[PDB]
Amino acid sequence: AVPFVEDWDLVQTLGEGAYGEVQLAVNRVTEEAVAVKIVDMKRAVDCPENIKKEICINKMLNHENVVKFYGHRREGNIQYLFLEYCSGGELFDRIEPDIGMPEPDAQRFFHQLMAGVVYLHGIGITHRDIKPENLLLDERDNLKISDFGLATVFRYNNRERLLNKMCGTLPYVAPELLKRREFHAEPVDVWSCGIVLTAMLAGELPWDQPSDSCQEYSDWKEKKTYLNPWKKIDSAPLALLHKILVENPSARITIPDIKKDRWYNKPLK
Ligand SMILES: COc1cc(OC)c(NC(=O)Nc2cnc(C#N)cn2)cc1Cl
Repeated sequence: AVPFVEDWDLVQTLGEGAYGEVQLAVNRVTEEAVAVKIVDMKRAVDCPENIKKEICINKMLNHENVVKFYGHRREGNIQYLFLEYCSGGELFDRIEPDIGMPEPDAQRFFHQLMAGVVYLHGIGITHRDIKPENLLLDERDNLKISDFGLATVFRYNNRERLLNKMCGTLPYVAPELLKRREFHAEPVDVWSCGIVLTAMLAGELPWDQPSDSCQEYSDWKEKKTYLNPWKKIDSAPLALLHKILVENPSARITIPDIKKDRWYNKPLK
């Protein structure tokens, strides 16, 4: 057995939020870099469960558009997760405030986000918190869906399970999660992918939350795409946004038909 191979040094402190601390671990022998999430199962009614589900799902995921899972280590209260390293940073960190990015790049990113979500969904799992700070990028600039701390399975043994736990991020959360007691997991994830498309194409967020009480959300229902936040979006990708940001979750577009979308399949643009 090659000596010293199980010794990753925590070079940098990648993240530092509500979760715990994410360090950039580099192997002592190989130098393989990796991201290490240090989750803290404290007290007696918090992470002891918060992390088991995140770790249980990660042990299923296997798509090149999803952050690869290596392993984990339960040391007393400190739980270390071995996940993929994305030197690309956050997609979020590639959106020019109030501007966006070149329309071609959005399209690419949107394809890979669709890729992973199709995959995730395939294996009955919903992320529930799709947003630019969760869409990581690597060396070749490929999109990776990360952080499955709120992901849950919505299909098991071929039975869909409606949801009712309100979790995610206000601006990105779909409308039905704030107006309906129960809802289908998948359409909530497409809606968020849609909120990302607009962010990627306008460098700004449509509204604070998908509720009548919110100025812009209402004008979007008025179809006031004039000189308002969507005035920065081209009619092609705007036509698609009209289909995703549909309120009735049952009338929304579905990942399959998004692939059949014009802009989605228009070259370079
Ligand atoms: C400073 O830019 C960065 C910020 C990051 O977020 C913590 C990362 N993180 C990653 O490489 N990957 C990951 C993968 N999974 C999680 C979870 N849960 C967090 N970070 C990398 C860079 Cl390069």
